Amino acid sequence: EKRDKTYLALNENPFPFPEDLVDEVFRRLNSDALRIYYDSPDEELIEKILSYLDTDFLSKNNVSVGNGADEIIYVMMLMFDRSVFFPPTYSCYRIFAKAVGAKFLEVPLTKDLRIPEVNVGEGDVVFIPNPNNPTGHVFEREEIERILKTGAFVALDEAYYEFHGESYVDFLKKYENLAVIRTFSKAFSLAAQRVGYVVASEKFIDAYNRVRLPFNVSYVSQMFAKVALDHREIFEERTKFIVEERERMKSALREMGYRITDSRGNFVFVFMEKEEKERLLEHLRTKNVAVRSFREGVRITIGKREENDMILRELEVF
Amino acid sequence: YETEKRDKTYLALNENPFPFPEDLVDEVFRRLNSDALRIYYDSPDEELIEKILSYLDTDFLSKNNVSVGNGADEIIYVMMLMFDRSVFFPPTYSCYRIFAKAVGAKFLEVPLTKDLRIPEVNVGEGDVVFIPNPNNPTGHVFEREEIERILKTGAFVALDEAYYEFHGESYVDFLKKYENLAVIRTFSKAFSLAAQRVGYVVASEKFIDAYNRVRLPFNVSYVSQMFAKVALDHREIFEERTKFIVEERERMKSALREMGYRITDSRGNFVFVFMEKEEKERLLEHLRTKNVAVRSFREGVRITIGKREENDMILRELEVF
Repeated sequence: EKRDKTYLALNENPFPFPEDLVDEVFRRLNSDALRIYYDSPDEELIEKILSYLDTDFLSKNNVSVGNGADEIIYVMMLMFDRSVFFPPTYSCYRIFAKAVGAKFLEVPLTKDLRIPEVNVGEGDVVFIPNPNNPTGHVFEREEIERILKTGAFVALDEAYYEFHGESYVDFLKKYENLAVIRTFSKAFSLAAQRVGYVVASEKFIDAYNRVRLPFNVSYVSQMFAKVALDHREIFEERTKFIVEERERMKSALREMGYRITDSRGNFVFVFMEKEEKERLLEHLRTKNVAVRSFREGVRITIGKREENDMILRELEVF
Repeated sequence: YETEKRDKTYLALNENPFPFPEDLVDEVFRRLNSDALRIYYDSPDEELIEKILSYLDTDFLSKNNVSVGNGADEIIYVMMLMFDRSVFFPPTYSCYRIFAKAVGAKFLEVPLTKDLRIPEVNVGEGDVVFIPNPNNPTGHVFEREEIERILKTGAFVALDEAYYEFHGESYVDFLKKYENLAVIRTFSKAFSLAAQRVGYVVASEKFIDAYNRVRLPFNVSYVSQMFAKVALDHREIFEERTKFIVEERERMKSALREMGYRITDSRGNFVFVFMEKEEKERLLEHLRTKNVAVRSFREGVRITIGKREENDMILRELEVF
């Protein structure tokens, strides 16, 4: 419960799915297909995905799909002896591994938000959300190779790719124990239609395809992803801003005297308080505002310009 | 890719013979709020699960005894993740063994009697016995006492009612006495909505409680629920398609019996015809010859009920044998 319009606690894109494309979806959907068991990754869908990644080596067999980016996570943890992530990370990593009955190990990130040091090992799968959530910061070239080199299978959660220039999807030219997970939930405003895709070695995809549900991505959902991909410039325009807006109020918070993460996502992270923030959380609530409460600060999602200025205003009267 | 078999006449996946009501498609997109797509729509819809109850038509069931999944499959899937051991009896739904392995759960397969009866297996609490009913692929129906038996052992019963619409009854009114039971349904067969993956679980508030704690939070898409919702608000249309199919079935069974074939009392949207291998295969290559696909099983073939003209065709072929 509770969403009284001004909600910035789930990294949801502020803009609704373009009405235009909504009309192009079923002006393309056959009412006769709805009755059969529609091919999970659509042969067309993958092709358009390949173009999106715009690489010169991967093919059809290096890409698969999942009911939201969540399913890829959920299933991977089922196919590895142990899942290891580094808090502060995606709160679900913990929830999922606990529901799957999987073996996991949480190792706190360094005070500098650097990757910790611990075991390694083939048979393990370590999740590295990059840019990280909720901090939003980015991991350096080396830190990822560090784990890759241990033999352990790394799972790069690049859900916030769009809001950050590059993605290490080129490590697939040199590593087989890697996988790049992504989604349309944030940059394409399709969070409601659950559509995610992973990218790895051919050995992993079918290995993956054998564990995931046979038909996990609906016919209609699959259309939205294709439609959205053929009008990506539209969304690549919505991003330019979210970034301009983000990196704008970041300077605004640094001004108000707040300590923030060098977030590179569709959100900003205001640090450290707790009973100061558990306080401002009470302040924002009487203002219908809603951010994401964490340990070591709160994470706020970049909404519309009015919502953005909102945050700053209410954040200075504190 | 397993479904690479899509021929002019496909009756191998128990799919519905007609496309989703055209008009009804324009209604799901009529009440489709564009601003919802950008958000994480609530797992089950308050309205959706409101409708289901309506459908379920009962007095004891409440918004808490029901839940949804990405198609009946995910319900089975997560279920094998909750219990220590799953127990099913072949011939049964093929994905029970596939998912059990995939997920990595401990299973036990115990063959049904020669009379399609559930044998006595000392199962008990901690185990989850899957019992599709009507069964797949025989399509036969198990008796009250047959299920209530296992139920009294302590074991959990996953009564898969994926073919309820084609069979009058349902053991939903069992939750009144038992809690170690859960009924599973789907919109894929009766509502030509198999491409939108939507299913629902009916069980004790304590079970739904757990389940929801194991399934992905946002497993059913906004539009998917939308399709299920409008579909339910016009069930009438579908009730008719179901009427047709069962009639088209019983008709098909009688024609087959007369032809001297050994069939089952299928109460689903398909017919099962036993065939002694070396004669069965001739039939397959003969059908694959006439561009016809039917699911092949150990004891015979499962023929899905299609459009009037398709069924008539099937009857014509099985006659020349």
